[PDB]
Amino acid sequence: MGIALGMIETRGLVPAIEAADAMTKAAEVRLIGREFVGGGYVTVLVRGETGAVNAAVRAGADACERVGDGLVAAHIIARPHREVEPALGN
Amino acid sequence: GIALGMIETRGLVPAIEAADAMTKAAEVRLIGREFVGGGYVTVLVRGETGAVNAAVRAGADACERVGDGLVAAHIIARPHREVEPAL
Amino acid sequence: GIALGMIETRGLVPAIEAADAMTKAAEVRLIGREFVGGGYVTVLVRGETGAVNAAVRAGADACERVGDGLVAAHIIARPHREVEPAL
Amino acid sequence: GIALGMIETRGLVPAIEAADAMTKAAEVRLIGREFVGGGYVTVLVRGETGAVNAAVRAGADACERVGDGLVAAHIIARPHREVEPAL
Amino acid sequence: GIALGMIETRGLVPAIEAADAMTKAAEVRLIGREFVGGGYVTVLVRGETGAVNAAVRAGADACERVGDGLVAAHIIARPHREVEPAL
Amino acid sequence: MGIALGMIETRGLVPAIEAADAMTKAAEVRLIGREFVGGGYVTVLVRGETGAVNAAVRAGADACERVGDGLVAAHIIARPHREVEPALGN
Amino acid sequence: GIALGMIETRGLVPAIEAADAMTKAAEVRLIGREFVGGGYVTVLVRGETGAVNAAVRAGADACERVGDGLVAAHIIARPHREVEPAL
Amino acid sequence: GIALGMIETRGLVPAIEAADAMTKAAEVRLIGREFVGGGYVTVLVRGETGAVNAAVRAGADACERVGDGLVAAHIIARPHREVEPAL
Amino acid sequence: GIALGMIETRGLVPAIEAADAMTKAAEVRLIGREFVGGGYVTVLVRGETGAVNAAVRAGADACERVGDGLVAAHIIARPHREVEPAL
Amino acid sequence: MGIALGMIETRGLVPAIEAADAMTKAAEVRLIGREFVGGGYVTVLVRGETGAVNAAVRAGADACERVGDGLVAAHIIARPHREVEPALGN
Amino acid sequence: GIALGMIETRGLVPAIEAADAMTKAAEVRLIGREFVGGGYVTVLVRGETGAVNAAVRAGADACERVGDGLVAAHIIARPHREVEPAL
Amino acid sequence: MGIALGMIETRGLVPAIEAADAMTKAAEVRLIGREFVGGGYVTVLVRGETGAVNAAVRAGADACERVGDGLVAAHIIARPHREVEPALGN
Amino acid sequence: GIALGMIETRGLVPAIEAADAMTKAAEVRLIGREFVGGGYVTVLVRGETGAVNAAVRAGADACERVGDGLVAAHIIARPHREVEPAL
Amino acid sequence: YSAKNTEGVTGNRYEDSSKITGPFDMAEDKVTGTEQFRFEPNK
Repeated sequence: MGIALGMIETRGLVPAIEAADAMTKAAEVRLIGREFVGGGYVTVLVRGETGAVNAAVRAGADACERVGDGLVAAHIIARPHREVEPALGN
Repeated sequence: GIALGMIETRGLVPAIEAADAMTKAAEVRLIGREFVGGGYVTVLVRGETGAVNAAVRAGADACERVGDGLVAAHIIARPHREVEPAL
Repeated sequence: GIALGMIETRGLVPAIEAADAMTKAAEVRLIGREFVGGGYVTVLVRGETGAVNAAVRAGADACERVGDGLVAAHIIARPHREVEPAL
Repeated sequence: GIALGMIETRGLVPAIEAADAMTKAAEVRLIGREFVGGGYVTVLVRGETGAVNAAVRAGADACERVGDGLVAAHIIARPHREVEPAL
Repeated sequence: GIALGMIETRGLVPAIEAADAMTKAAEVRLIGREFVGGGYVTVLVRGETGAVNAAVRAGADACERVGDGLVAAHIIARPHREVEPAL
Repeated sequence: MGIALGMIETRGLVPAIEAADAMTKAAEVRLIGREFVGGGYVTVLVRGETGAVNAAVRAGADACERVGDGLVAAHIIARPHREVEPALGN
Repeated sequence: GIALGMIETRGLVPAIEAADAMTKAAEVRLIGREFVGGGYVTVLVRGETGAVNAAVRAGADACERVGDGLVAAHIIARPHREVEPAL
Repeated sequence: GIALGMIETRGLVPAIEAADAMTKAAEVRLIGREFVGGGYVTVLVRGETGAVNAAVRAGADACERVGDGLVAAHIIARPHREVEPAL
Repeated sequence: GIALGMIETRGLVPAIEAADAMTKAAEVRLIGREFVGGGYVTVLVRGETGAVNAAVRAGADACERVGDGLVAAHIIARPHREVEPAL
Repeated sequence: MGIALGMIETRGLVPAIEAADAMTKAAEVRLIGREFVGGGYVTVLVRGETGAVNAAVRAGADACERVGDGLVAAHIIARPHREVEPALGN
Repeated sequence: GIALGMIETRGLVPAIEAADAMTKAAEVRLIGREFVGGGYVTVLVRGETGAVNAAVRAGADACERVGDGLVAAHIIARPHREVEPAL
Repeated sequence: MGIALGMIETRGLVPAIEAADAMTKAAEVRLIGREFVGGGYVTVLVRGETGAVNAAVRAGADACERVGDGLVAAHIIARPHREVEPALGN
Repeated sequence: GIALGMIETRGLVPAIEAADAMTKAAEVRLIGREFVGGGYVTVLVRGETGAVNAAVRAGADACERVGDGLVAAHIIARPHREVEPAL
Repeated sequence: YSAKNTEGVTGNRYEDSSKITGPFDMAEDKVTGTEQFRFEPNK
């Protein structure tokens, strides 16, 4: 039911899955996607309520700073436009 | 409108937050979400020329601080009728 | 156009003259006059984002001296669909 | 004519005496009296441009010391066709 | 009884003090009570110019020291027709 | 009905309703109006017998001034004119 | 128990805060709210005398500096029948 | 869900700013749009607690540099059912 | 008219001098020539407010030195009908 | 038919003319006659009730000082005598 | 046109030349050629407010140097109807 | 039918359009002519009341002094002769 | 879109290339290719205000310094209905 | 040729000269409407 996006950029899939597992061990969110951007760039996209998303991304950032090539970015869009849902794949 | 705004960056975290900036900036119709390869990700949005201008301004002004940030925030007002079939 | 422009001033003299500046300055329709209270009067116009932006600029520099001055001015391109009851 | 003049003041006595000046100094039709709120009262006159500023003549130097005094006396050379609903 | 006698003050206390001073000191007609907004209160009487003058003197000397006091006491010698429909 | 008029004006209606309580607690006075002047001024009209209204206004002026910002304007009217009645709700 | 508590404050922010404090710290009934004018907002609650006392204590407590602060808190223990039209 | 956020500001322009920030920040429906009087204007939104907090942050820093800015900013955690008539 | 002007003086000579100034100072009809007793003589004139005011002022300040002198000089403008027994 | 007579002296026709205009505008009083005295002296003569005449004369005196040569005399007659009436078109 | 322009001068020659200035500068009709006495001559013209204003300003600027120059030059926007027998 | 003629010449058609736009946004003036003298001189011809024509022409001069090469003169006639009218094309 | 984007230059080479800039920049429709005289040429197109702004931009970049040079670049936002017969 | 002689604005027969006028003599630091004062026409 959550609409807020919590999502992580990582160079390397190791910090990507570590971030995703931090997402699911931090707060009640479901990952809507795992995307291979290219050149080691990988994102994890999770949906949920604003507080749960914020806590999850907090844990993911605190976990992925040093793993592999390292964390690239964390961002917490909380209310995407109705047209942005197709951009995340639905 | 017929104008095309479109913005590219390393990864899509900046690209998706820039798309949110697109939508919060002006009446624009997002039409393209393209992974160029190796990290380049581009957003293609359609709208009015001034709407496109405000949109791209907001997206660029919100993109520098995330990830690797903006690489190319271009603005175009009328592509020829043979360009959008490739889009 | 769904783009929004709206400005606030003390006294209706600057309000009406700035609305006049807007309606000579760009394709904007005055959709609202609001006696906010305590001398505050606000004008609301629909229009295209470039048009309403030029119009809000015209209203802004219209009453630097008219009445007792401005209060505020800005632009909204996309208000939320549910803000219509606030409009 | 359809030239629009109008005057504000902080109070209703200066406003109504200014309207008296409007209709006495020049033959301009009186079209409205509005309470902005919190003491700001405005009055609206229409007529010939020379007749419009001719009305404003007496009002400007009649309401300066009446009550709280004159607030604004700016006038419009011509309002737009869609300003009337806001009038 | 075309002469238009007129009082403003802050609040109904001096306002109705002025009003019953009007109608009890002189044999003139009270036509209106209005609330300007922001505390300014409006009372409008009509009558003969001398009678109006005496009444307004009575009220202005009777109501100034009660409540926040008088603000705008002023009368019209030869009121115009045009303002009456706006009253 | 007793035409004797008591009216009390205050800043804010807390002292106005304190005055009204003094009214309805002191004497045979009926509050005929509770009106908001504008910009915060609140005033109350009661009507009744001359002595009753006088005692009520006395009680209000005894118990109103020290309540919040307090009393701003009170008085009594003894024998109000007929033409004032339209201004009193007609 | 019909003991009437009531508070007045500038702006309805602390007003609704302390109204939530009313219904959140004592078993009182909210008979209503009122917008005085010029930023003055009051709230009217009813309940048991000691309960209403504790309620208004808490409300004034939570209202004290937030926003523009409280103006006047008050408790009346036995309101009269004549007050009902005024509430 | 029922968690109430709400922002007070001076005039309507920052009020519209705050509402726009409400709608672009998080999942909140604006339920109240009040012209308090004397310049105070309040916006009332409902939603989830964290969403309410994010919206309130966006509104607070979205309506202070515009015009004369806000004066109050509050977050109800849960409005008691007795507050429903106030909404 | 309904306006009553009226004066006492000590001695009949100043009284008739004052009434003489009444009847030429302004258009007025005199209705009363009353011997109070002990030397007070009262003159009662009837007319409109301006005429009676001017006439009484003229007669009073002309009769101040005449004979023994005046007594009182204040005039009522709109007498109540209940003063009919004074006729 | 107010018998009160106001009459204003002006040096030049201009101040007399706007004096008459001010007479009429200030109060609904009637003008009985304008006269060319001679030597540039122009005089306006209006009739009405005493208070209205006073207000009108005051307004005209206010409005004529600046325009043209200005006032020469200005005063109010409350009760013109019957013996003066033949000077007013017997 | 009821707007009344009128010019005083010291000499018939400046009077009539100023009348010609009135007529050629603006398309208005004159109604009065009066000999005040002592060399003072007045000219009375009728027309709309702007036309008479422009004409009188032109005549005042083109008449001061001929003969004895101007004595006065004033206009009335909406002259009273009862003034008509005076001219 | 406005008899007062406002009429302005400028160097270039862009300042002429500036002047015409100011005309039509200023007062009750009806543009009656837009002609090209030759060599870059363009003149705009509007009709209306004296005050309206004055205000409109001054607004046009204000809006036109800076645009492009700019105007060279602003002119208003108040009571034009009927003989001049055919020279304007009636 | 009805706003006018219109440009003046010396010689027809800059005018034609500026028209090409018009037609490749944004959505426009030319309605005037005017020979002013003395080498002065005007190109004028219709569109919405944002489109005409962006078009006039492009016209200006490649005109001030091509050929014989540019004279003036201009934007019209509200073509008055009275201006239409002139176009 | 012949001395283009740059020269700007005349406002000829302006009808704003303050004199006997009467209804005029108002703009004097007052009114503040439209352009009767703005950018004085520097005849």
